[PDB]
Amino acid sequence: QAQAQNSQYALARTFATQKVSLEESVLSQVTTAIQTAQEKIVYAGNGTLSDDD
Amino acid sequence: ANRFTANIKGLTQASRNANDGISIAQTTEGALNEINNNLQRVRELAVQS
Repeated sequence: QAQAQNSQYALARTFATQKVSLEESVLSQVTTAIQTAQEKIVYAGNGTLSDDD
Repeated sequence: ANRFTANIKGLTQASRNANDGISIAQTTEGALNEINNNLQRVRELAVQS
């Protein structure tokens, strides 16, 4: 009985890790994208830009 | 670490902004020098007149 409990939680941990890693990946890329959008915003602050640029 | 990265990138682009400013300012300075020279010659002529 005890062994059965342990095995079931092995499986649960397997699937939890699946989802966790899959999130982390796109989350890192989201950080990247936020940062690039930030940089191009800071360039919008450039006080020499013409309207077409 | 991610916060550090964010600040680094922002600061670099801000430095580029500062250079944009120096460029525009120097163009204005260049033009104003010629304005000044012309005004000096005009004062010279007014003196002659």
